[PDB]
Amino acid sequence: CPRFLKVKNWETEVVLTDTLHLKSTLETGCTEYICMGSIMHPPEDVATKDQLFPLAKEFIDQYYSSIKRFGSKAHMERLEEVNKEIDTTSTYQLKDTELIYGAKHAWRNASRCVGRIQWSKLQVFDARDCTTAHGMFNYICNHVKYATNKGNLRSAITIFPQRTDGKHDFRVWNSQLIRYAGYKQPDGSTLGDPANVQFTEICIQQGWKPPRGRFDVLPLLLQANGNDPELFQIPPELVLEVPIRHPKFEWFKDLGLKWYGLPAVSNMLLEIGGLEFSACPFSGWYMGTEIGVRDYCDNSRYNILEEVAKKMNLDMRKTSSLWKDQALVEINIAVLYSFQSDKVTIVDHHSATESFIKHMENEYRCRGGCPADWVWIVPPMSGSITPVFHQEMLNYRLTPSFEYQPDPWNTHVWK
Amino acid sequence: RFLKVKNWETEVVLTDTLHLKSTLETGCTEYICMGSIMHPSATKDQLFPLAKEFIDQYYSSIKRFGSKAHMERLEEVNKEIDTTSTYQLKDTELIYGAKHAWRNASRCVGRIQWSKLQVFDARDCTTAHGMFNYICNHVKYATNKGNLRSAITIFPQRTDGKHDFRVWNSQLIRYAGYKQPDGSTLGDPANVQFTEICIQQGWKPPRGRFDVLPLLLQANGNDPELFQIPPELVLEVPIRHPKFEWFKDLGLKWYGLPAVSNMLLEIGGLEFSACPFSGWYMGTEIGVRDYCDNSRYNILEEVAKKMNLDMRKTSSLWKDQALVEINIAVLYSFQSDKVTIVDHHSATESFIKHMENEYRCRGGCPADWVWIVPPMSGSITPVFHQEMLNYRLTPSFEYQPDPWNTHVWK
Ligand code: HEM
Ligand code: HEM
Ligand SMILES: Cc1cc(N)nc2cc(-c3ccc(CCN)cc3)ccc12
Ligand SMILES: Cc1cc(N)nc2cc(-c3ccc(CCN)cc3)ccc12
Ligand SMILES: C[C@H](O)[C@H](O)[C@H]1CNc2nc(N)[nH]c(=O)c2N1
Ligand SMILES: C[C@H](O)[C@H](O)[C@H]1CNc2nc(N)[nH]c(=O)c2N1
Ligand SMILES: [Zn+2]
Repeated sequence: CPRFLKVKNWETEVVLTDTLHLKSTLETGCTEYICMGSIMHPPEDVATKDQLFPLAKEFIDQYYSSIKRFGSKAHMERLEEVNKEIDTTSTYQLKDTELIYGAKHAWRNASRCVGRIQWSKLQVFDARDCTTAHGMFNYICNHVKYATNKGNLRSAITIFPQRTDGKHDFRVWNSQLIRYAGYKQPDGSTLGDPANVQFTEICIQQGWKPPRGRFDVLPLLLQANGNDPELFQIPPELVLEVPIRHPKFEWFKDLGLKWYGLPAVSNMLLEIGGLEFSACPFSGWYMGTEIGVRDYCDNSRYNILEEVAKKMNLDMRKTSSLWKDQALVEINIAVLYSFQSDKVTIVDHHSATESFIKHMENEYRCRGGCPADWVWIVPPMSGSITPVFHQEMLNYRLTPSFEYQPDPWNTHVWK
Repeated sequence: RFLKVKNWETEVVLTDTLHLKSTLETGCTEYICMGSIMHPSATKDQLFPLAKEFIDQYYSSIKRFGSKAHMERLEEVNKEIDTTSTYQLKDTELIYGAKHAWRNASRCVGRIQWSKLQVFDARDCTTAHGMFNYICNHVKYATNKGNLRSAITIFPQRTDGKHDFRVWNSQLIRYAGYKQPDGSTLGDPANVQFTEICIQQGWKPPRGRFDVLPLLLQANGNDPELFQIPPELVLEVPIRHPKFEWFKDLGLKWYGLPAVSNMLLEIGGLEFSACPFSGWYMGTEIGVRDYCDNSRYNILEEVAKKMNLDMRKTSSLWKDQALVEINIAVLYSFQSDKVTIVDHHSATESFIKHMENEYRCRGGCPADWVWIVPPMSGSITPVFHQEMLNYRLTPSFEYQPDPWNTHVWK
């Protein structure tokens, strides 16, 4: 690799210089001859002593460099203490300061996230003292209450104990803390959210009694210390929701749509200094298109384009009439209107992409770069009238990071 | 190794073997992806292997691999690279190579049409006047009174690089852009530089909003020369709206024929620096990018005004609403004047069908997701949810420097 890589914005002509890519840590999947950039994903295999040493040192060095104490006595002592501990226990524990730094930087490093202008403002909840699923339930409830804040949403992460031997993992089996159930019908239709059919079925087998409605908040399915997972009902008063209405179309409310206020993804893995936090639910606030375009208008999701287009009395026989495009806009108008009216934090795709460009420029200037995944950063509607469409980006993997992990029901050893 | 791509909407999985045949670079490395970079950065010796690979796949394509005709062609080519430091393609080869450069064009969503391409051999051309004649014939043919037909015209290949044939226009038909004294821009801002260069070369500009630019044509490395495309050859569409009667009062129009003229065609190591090619428009090319880019005609505000939308906050999505209406009008207007055009929904379905065809008969299809997904309503088109593998196959179309940056005037 060369020392300097340049990116260009084809709308503004601004050119930025990236040097941070030199700290790249893992493979992208791309090679010299193929690009895997549109590929979505390109047990007791735990880190050996030898594999762990340099990964720990790398992180510790980076941490002390960030607090302007690189090469200090405290730095050297921390290094030695981490080494001793890896040597005698085959693992090590992070200091609270290091945990907070690591969590914030995994967000900062998350190439697919358009919301990272916010990265340094993250409430970190240290849950490494947790031992049971009931305890996990307590921590998650507190997280949800704090992050929701009566609609004035605050970004937050709760971190449970790291992996040891791979047979004692903490996991949240939910993909997000709050999601709606989906039920496959005998006739092939789906009630509720089709995205969540598999996990809904799992909950039902585990003993969940389903209301069988369109917007049933799923139970938490929580695994502590590698034991079998356990079911819990989130208190309904902790689940903030927004009825979707349209500022012009009075009939829009009659669709009976609502969505939940807090996006809180719970199936990802947090890696810091070679340590693996398999349960680390984190939450921010929504970009409207996430609900209005994907959740509602994806064919294999709620798929309401048809019903909305009908109520708008559009010609639905020619694709070239753009009836889908027109309905898509009104739905996203309704979603933003309904959240803003109920004073629940939400950001539109124009504002968010504009902030991200400012953020990326600042990062290039003060950090020497900003990894970014164009395929994910550009919003799912109106792509080219947002500033990120014309922005060249470089994608690469920095650590600490958030990673994908297999679904736990595919790996769990039932006791 | 074999690679899988998955559609997340339909769960269809395809297997790519075709990528194993590429040897050009993508720009990425194992540690940095450059997927969204627009332009990631011969001799006797270099030429023959390249010529060999091309002939090999041509004779393999007509199922005569290793035939007497095949063997003799290789030898004929080798002798010719020896005695002339280059070689000339057979007509069949020229046609095969042009079609395959299109088939291999990872950024083009229109490739289901790839084998329907009229190839015009212009390799006997020697002067800018001759270039003009060939290009007029191309435009007349491709336009076909609204029933557009894909075509490419191929001018003489690069020799020593001092005698290049170049079309200086980025497209055969484009509108002038003029840098206004008060600061703003009249016409198309994408073309301001080229427009100035035409004026500087003697073109008398009407200084309207839709002035068709003259052709600026360079033959054998000589100074370029100006030509006016006969107006009756330039098909245009007045843009109106099926419900908003005021839309026509905006005075907008566009041309029916998209004909990119500034790329390079490479076939078996040979380089064709002048190779204008044309198809027909996808509506968003005009209605999203050409009209609504900030640095293009930038008409969202005017439209949104006439629609009486709340433009005080972004979250009204007034830009999004105006965007859809403009693209409705563009499609409606071409369709009403019976000029070939495809909407982004129909175009992307066809591309998904094309991908399936190509994976079946060819073992893959190189595709650039960043360019294939339309600039509006992305995820409600089927390509958004389609994993793609991008890789570079030859014959191909490549970018080249703008000629005014290199040309030593005379
Ligand atoms: C605070 C406001 C935030 C906004 C507006 C925001 C916005 C987004 C959006 C729109 C996406 C794409 C999601 C999708 O299409 O499904 C995304 C992805 C992502 N975000 Fe953020 N986000 C925010 C907060 C956070 C926080 C607090 C974290 C972690 C601490 C985070 C980490 C991530 C990660 C790892 C992804 C990629 C998910 C994946 O690949 O599956 N974001 N974000
Ligand atoms: C027949 C109808 C066709 C349609 C509907 C179509 C559609 C498109 C569209 C929408 C783009 C994106 C252009 C942009 O965003 O600037 C594109 C790019 C491209 N097309 Fe096609 N196309 C067609 C025919 C052709 C033909 C005949 C050729 C060559 C023989 C071709 C070669 C290319 C190439 C090389 C690019 C990428 C150029 C670049 O990298 O800037 N296309 N096409
Ligand atoms: C922290 C945060 C905030 C936000 N507004 N959206 C997120 C969206 C995700 C996300 C949601 C769903 C998926 C599944 C594929 N779309 C992948 C990632 C994760 C975290 C988010
Ligand atoms: C052959 C063909 C057909 C079509 N409908 N659009 C094209 C559009 C292009 C094209 C147009 C503009 C640009 C510059 C960046 N938008 C790059 C490529 C090239 C060829 C096209
Ligand atoms: C195939 C493609 O990679 C996949 O559909 C991606 C594309 N970009 C995306 N971008 C975001 N923000 N979210 C997504 O789910 C996706 N899906
Ligand atoms: C930065 C980015 O690569 C650039 O804006 C690209 C993005 N995708 C595109 N896709 C198409 N079809 N046409 C374009 O001009 C572009 N521009
Ligand atoms: Zn890549």
